[PDB]
Amino acid sequence: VPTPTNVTIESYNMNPIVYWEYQIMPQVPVFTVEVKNYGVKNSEWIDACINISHHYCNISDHVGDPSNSLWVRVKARVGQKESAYAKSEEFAVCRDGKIGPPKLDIRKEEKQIMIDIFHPSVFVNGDEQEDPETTCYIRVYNVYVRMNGSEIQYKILTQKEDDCDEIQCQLAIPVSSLNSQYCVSAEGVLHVWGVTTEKSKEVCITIFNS
Amino acid sequence: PTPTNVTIESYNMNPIVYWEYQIMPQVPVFTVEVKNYGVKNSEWIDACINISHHYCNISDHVGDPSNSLWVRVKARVGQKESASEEFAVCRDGKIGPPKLDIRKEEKQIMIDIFHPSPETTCYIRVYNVYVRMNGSEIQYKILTQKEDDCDEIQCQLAIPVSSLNSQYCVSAEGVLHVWGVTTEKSKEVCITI
Amino acid sequence: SVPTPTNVTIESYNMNPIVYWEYQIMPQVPVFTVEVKNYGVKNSEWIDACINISHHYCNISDHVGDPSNSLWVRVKARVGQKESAYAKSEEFAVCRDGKIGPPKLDIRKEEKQIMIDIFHPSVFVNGDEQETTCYIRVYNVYVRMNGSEIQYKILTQKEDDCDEIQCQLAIPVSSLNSQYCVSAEGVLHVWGVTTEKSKEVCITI
Amino acid sequence: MQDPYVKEAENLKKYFNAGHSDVADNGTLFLGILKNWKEESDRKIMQSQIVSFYFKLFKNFKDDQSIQKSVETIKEDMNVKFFNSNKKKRDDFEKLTNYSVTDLNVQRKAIHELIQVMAELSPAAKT
Amino acid sequence: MQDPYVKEAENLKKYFNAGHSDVADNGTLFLGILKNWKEESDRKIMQSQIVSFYFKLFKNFKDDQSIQKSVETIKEDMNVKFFNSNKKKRDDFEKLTNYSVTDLNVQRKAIHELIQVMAELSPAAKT
Repeated sequence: VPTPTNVTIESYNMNPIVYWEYQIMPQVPVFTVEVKNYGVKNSEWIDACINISHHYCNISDHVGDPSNSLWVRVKARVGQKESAYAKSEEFAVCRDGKIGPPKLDIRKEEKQIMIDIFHPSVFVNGDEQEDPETTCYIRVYNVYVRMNGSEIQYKILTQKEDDCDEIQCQLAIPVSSLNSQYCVSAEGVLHVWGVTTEKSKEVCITIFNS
Repeated sequence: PTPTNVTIESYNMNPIVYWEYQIMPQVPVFTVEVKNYGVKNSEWIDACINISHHYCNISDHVGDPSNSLWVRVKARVGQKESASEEFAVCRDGKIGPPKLDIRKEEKQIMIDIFHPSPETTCYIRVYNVYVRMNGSEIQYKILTQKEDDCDEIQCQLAIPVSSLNSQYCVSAEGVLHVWGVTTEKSKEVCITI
Repeated sequence: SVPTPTNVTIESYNMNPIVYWEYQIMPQVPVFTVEVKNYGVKNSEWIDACINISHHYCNISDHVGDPSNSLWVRVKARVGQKESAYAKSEEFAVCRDGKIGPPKLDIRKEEKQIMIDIFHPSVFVNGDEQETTCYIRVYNVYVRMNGSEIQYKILTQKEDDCDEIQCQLAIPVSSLNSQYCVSAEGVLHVWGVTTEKSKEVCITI
Repeated sequence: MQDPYVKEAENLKKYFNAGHSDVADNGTLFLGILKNWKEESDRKIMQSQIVSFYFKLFKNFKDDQSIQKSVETIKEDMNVKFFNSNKKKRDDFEKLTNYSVTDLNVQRKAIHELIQVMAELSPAAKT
Repeated sequence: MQDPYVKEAENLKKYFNAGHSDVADNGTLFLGILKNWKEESDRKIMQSQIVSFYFKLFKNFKDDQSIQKSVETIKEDMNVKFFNSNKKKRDDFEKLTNYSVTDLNVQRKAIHELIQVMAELSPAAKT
């Protein structure tokens, strides 16, 4: 029978879904998507979704180390006749996906505003997997702070630095340039490819002192 | 009638022609033509022809970013068309700031200054790295040329972990050759030691 | 036998080897020249240790680099103006092939324990300012008391009793008997050559 | 911040068409083995063979002008990361990697320095 | 008494005729280089290439019977000293040393695992 078209993997918060088109056939066809991920013992592919009727497939249980490229292929069957496979390009979760923003918290302590950057949902978990032994973690957080009418970034090493921990990150700031409405937003940057997480929505605060 | 208040504008080396025009029941089109000094003969060049909007990205008419150009524009209503501060793209105005990065290696903060994104004089000669902390802005000169910290991509500048401070803040501007035009000063990028 | 030196032989003690060679007697007094070449030569040239000498020995101490790096020395003669072919020593390796002086022992007392100080042999104990895998690995401390001997190994490396200068080895005041007698030999890294066993520095009765 | 070399690594990756299904077949050369070792010394007794390998590879490709800029770029970064920017280290390493194991004199010279060599490749630690 | 291997090392030494004046000519292959590095990690980034070399050498000499007992004997001791009697280590090492840098598929597979290989080259703090 005909061949699937425009195969595409996509990921968010680490769980990719294979997508593919198909022309409308007389009888409703089924599909089978198979995943093969680099570092295969031999050369066998894996059936992710066997003879499915839809046009998508959540391959979460084929995403090993989120840095190890995988290729998925799909086919159809109808009449009883199957077709040739459709090949996705090499996908790499960590290089090719996107991760939700971190969760920011601003507040106050005498002469300093405190900022809490809770690591994106995915990472904070107490691993079961569904971040030991994977270079796919956040290395630097970019805390931006907008005040009066000026802006300053703030690197933060989640590793070589003891502000962060398995849960959050800290960043104190001096009550600067007299007047307030400090506005905080932050993005995460990943190891190896250096892909940014989503930049959180601005969570401001206002100060009045003398 | 005729287009009004024509204006070219450029940022990070790519100018767009802008012009007004009176409203009327009819939608007219426009044609912007660029002529840049050092023309073989004397022909103009069509940048955007029969366009409906009021702007024009002439990027492919910007030869040497120092060689003056003049652009002209007109309209067409149905079938009724209508009848030196040198300022170099590279020489004048402002090209954005470089790209700063800060980190750490025992006892020394490292600063990378990626140059703003052959054989011309229009390059960065000295990068002005400013470093702020507790109570002291403190500059640094970097000579992209007579110095082997810089290379075709970046520049370096280590710093000793100074005066028991906490937050250090780096910012930097590029200084152009010949004319000495500064690039845009980057937004600060602090750290926390 | 004719005009070439015979039975060449290097020999060393406390790290300073001397080349020795025979030669037939004859009405004329000949001179000799001993040349040393030691492994890890920049190019291929030999070195003159003693030139036009009349005797039958040569202290090559200033050709002994790292005491573990094999060297070969050759010697010849000159009779008036008639030199001869060279005589070749076999590959010599100071550390493998030499012999060394004993360590320096010190016994004493502390409450229920005799303390023993084994100062590494003179050669090693220097500081490297004046004239290598070649070091002491295990010191064999023998301790004699009443009529019974007992030895003790001791690893100068994997052990923090030794240091660039000495070594330590406490002992419990054993079998009702005093008059302990200590002696000690060193053993070397790679060839396992013992140093000279020091003379006894007994203690008490 | 993207590391300069990934760009060039991926670039090369296209050139060799390593980004394609099949490549996934038959275990992994480095990646996994390098994963069984976390003690730095060991990581180094393996990374060494891995760098000498990429070193042969890029060598047998210096004729290929099309990927040169990529291959030099990767190389400097490997120097900066593995040889810790230590010019000697690189140079010593290099020397060792180029020794005709068949040059009849090179095998004598080496058979000579064996004992001395083997008297020191046993992890040592005292200072 | 001398470590079991020195005997066999000197034995080999005769076979190759490495104890003759000439061998002393032209610097030293290993010995000196290995002397410029005392930090164990580095000592290992070099000793690795030195063991792989003796490894090729003894390989191109297994076809010979006269020195076999010596060559196996030296080898075990090298295993016990360098690979710290760790059967895996040896086996991983071995694998890495035998990869056809020309097997057209081996070079793709490796160009694939490059970026990943480079992202663990440097030493870590949290492993």
